[PDB]
Amino acid sequence: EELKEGIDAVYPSLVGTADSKAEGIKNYFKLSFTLPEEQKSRTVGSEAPLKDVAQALSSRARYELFTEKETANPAFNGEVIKRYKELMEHGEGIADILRSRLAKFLNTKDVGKRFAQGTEANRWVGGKLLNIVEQDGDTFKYNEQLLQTAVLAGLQWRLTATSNTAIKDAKDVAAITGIDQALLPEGLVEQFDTGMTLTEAVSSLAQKIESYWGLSRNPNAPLGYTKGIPTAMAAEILAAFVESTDVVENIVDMSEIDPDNKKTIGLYTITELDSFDPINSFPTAIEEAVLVNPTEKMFFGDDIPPVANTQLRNPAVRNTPEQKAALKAEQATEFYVHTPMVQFYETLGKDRILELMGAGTLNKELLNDNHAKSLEGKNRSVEDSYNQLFSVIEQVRAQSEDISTVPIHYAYNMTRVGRMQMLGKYNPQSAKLVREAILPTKATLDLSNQNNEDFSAFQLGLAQALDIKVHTMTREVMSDELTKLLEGNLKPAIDMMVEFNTTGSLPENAVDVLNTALGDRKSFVALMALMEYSRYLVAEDKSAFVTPLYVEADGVTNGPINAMMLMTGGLFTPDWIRNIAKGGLFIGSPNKTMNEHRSTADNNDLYQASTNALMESLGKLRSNYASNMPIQSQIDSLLSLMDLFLPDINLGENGALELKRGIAKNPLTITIYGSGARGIAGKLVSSVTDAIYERMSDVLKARAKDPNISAAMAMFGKQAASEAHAEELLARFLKDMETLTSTVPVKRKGVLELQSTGTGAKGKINPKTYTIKGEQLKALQENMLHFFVEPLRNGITQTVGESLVYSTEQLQKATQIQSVVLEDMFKQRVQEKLAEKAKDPTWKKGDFLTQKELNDIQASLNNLAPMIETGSQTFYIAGSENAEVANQVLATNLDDRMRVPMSIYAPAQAGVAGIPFMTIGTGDGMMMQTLSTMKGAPKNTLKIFDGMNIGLNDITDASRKANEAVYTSWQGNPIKNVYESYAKFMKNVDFSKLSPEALEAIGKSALEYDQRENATVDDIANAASLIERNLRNIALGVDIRHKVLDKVNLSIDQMAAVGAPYQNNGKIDLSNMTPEQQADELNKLFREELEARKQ
DNA sequence: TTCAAAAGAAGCGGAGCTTC
Ligand SMILES: Nc1ncnc2c1ncn2[C@@H]1O[C@H](COP(=O)(O)OP(=O)(O)OP(=O)(O)O)[C@@H](O)[C@H]1O
Ligand SMILES: Nc1nc2c(ncn2[C@@H]2O[C@H](COP(=O)(O)O)[C@@H](O)[C@H]2O)c(=O)[nH]1
Ligand SMILES: [Mn+2]
Repeated sequence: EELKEGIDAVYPSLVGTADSKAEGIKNYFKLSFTLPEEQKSRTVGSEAPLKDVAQALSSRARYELFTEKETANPAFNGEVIKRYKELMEHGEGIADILRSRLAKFLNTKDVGKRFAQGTEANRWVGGKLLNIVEQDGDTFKYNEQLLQTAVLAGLQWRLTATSNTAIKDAKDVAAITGIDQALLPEGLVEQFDTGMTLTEAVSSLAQKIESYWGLSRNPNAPLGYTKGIPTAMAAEILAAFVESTDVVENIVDMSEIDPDNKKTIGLYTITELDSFDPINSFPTAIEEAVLVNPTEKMFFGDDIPPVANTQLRNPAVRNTPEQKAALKAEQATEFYVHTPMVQFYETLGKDRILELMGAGTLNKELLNDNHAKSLEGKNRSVEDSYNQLFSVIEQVRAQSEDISTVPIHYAYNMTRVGRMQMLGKYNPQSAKLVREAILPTKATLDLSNQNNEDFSAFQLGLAQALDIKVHTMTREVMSDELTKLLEGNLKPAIDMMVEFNTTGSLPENAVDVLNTALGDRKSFVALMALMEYSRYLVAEDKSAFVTPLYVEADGVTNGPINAMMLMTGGLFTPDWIRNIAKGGLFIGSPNKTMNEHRSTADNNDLYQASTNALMESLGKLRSNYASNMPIQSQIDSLLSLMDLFLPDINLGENGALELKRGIAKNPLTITIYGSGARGIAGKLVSSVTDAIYERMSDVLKARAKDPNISAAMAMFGKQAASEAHAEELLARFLKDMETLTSTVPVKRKGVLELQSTGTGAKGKINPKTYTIKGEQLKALQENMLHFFVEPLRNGITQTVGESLVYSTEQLQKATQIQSVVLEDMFKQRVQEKLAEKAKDPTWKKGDFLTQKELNDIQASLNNLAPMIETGSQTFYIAGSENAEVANQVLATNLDDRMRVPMSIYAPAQAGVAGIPFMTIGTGDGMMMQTLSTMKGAPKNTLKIFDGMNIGLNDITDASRKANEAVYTSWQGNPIKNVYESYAKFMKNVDFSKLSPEALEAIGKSALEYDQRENATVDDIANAASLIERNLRNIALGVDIRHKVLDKVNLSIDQMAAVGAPYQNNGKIDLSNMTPEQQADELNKLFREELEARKQ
């Protein structure tokens, strides 16, 4: 009773009765929220939040008094105080818009009159705001406190929401648009990454509002109100922001992008503030004034970020103690601004940075339409990073007179896949530009003698930054290769940088000088290398040179190598020994490093190996069609087209074929992760078409630079030698484009057959509008699929081992079958509860369930083991937030628009997520977590998932630690973890309770194509338990293998570059043995251990 | 079916069907 009259004392005048059993209008705000035991917001109880916070922001003394802090962020100075005054006057405008919209809503259809007479309009999807209004004569009005507090949240969101949005990729955009990932138009992905979908905008806004309101949710109130009221408020504020043009609304019609698509999708983009807006230097004053414990803030000095209790976006999953330990260690790391890079960026200027690293200024008529769009996105990324870096520099600059001495901490959270992600869009972990300006790495080096170990480390850092592949050569050979570069092509750039570090000035041709010197070595870290080398050259005391230059220990083909180590489940084979050595697991070779392996044993990494297996598979495919001239010719054209535009494919003088590890990298990785072959083909084609769209701009350009130039010279001039030599390239291009768009291979009964499309490419090429579209894209894709990708996937399987493929399949099926049941049972338990609600007069459709009831249902699924536990990590593969559960609107704005679907945290099908969740999680995820918490964990590093940036003083020990952490993670057994969960699932699952939809879903994973169609519950059941048996056997094999491997002498250098491998001190010596010998010895050990258990 | 976050709009009526 105390909580009822407690919230009622604060909001005495709201309309209705705070009793769900009441007869007249019930107030669902007071029914839904309670006062927190401990204060969360400083506006609770305030009668005019906007006036009170404006007052608070009016001066440093008033701010300090309001927040009850003795000192305030020094970035809150005069200039910024003035901007916040203006922003506060704008909050008055948004408030005034909101009040008018309510008035309009109350008047239309006489909703107001009707509400007054007892019509329960405060329960409509569009009338939930009626729960925070107050009677005012013959009409109603907002409660001023709730409204003004909501607006303050509107203001903060407006200020920083953009810099916290998720990055969207082709996959997301496809889902959003309902358009096939492979067939997405150019820059359509870019268009969507720039904007926020309705859902995306309202949910972040609503979160902020509910947070500033500073109340607590009633565990016994219907979600329709606890989520609904704050969301109805956010929807209104977003609408107000559109009227005021702080937010631009764009309704994107798919019908034009694709005739059959009926979706029209809203995109919301927040208007940009000027880059030189004072508010950028301290964009969180409001958050920090309103919230007792602010989330949005920078962390300077010994202001350490708190440690997150739950997995990122999986509130059902608690961060394990080991994970929380790792998060604490990373958040404890101090970052410092490298002043010379900041000065270099400033001196170059945003515009020359774009010209150097972006796409420069765009001549939208020397550019192919599609090329133009890809370049715009490029500039966007660089421009945003630039602006975000200098907003941070501004705030740091105020904290003291020397910005290089201000320690900066970053918040981290653990993701669904066990990775420690730095919060924020633009930070050192996620933005290369920021990465070179704000570093945790620092070292005092003795570079007075080029024969020092310190100088050798300096060299390694420089070479790696300059795109020398340092893990493929010894330190000594690296040295010589660096020297040749510094004295050769780079010297002009170096000299310019020397001058910059003397006078602070750059020449007007600086971009030209850099661009020419670096060539394809150009990058932000390369700029750091030039900067740091030059600083060294002008250094006064070379004996104590201070630099944040780093060396990154980076995993060699990490994911695939981890999968092979973690999930290969049978006896040892010689191929496995040789292949895994490509990833740094060396057997019987004490102290062997990746540098040595690559320069003396095997110059081919896992990607090159799969590329070599692709060539064999291609050759095999050719023989099977050696007499079929049309197919031979089809293949030749696909290879010819790729050759023309991709660097990783070369076709020799005599038709010889040569492939670089490049093409195999992505396909190898994602294939293991469950990617279809079709998805891969679309990617390859997209990379071809992109190179093509570009060459078209090379035409438009070189053609306006000389209206005399021939088509063949305007397109293949740069790539050819003579004139008629370019005429045959133009002849190939055209031949290839027509044959690959007019004819496609289809696989009928095991054999490939060419079919006509009737949609072949015909017409004179117009370099500006030229665009491979729809049916022509699909055709290129079909050819890419069968003549390239399928051979590649055969090569991939041959490389990583059919045994790994088998493990990942069982893993995939198990986790999938489990997610289907979890999803289905959860929906059914929900439908059952909603059926009970129809018996309830107090309840109304739209109210949905209480958090309590959802907690009950989520808890009833516990005996199906939704979580996978490793002992230091927890994975919840099925976990998601989806609209399919409630299948209804949560709220709309007051114009009956902006209809937000009611989204619920609930399990959903995993598809193939099981593989990468477990592989990334127990692989690199576990290594990094281990690296953070292990005895003598390296300090002052930046961890980027599968690579670690290390200061030049500690490269050797940190590197060995990294490799030890790799070994530690290779003690894992993800299949065993999955098994332990699936086994419990199988003990409790009732397949008969499943919807026929769930049943077919399961049958797809569990049963062969044939046995499906019309199999019984019992057929599924029996099949689902076979998978469990397979899992148990794999898990046993993995466990045996790891124990056996531990008995043997191993040198592990998976985190390569520095050449500091981890030795495991196996007692059994396998040196001076061929892989064949080794595999036999290991297999003996395997059998004997297999017996230790059998008895 | 790669993973790391989801995600149509809007008239009429007061939910949820419907048409674009
Ligand atoms: N597109 C992707 N999809 C899924 N996982 C990815 C993707 N890109 C990277 N990863 C994961 O992150 C890891 C690190 O990727 P990285 O860019 O370092 O390449 P890599 O696979 O380590 O090979 P290398 O480092 O030799 O180029 C990968 O091994 C993989 O597990
Ligand atoms: N799981 C996953 N990781 C990625 C993906 N792209 C990049 N990464 C991770 O981020 C790293 C790239 O870092 P950067 O390219 O910013 O230097 C990769 O080494 C990898 O660990 C991706 O698409 N999926
Ligand atoms: Mn790597």
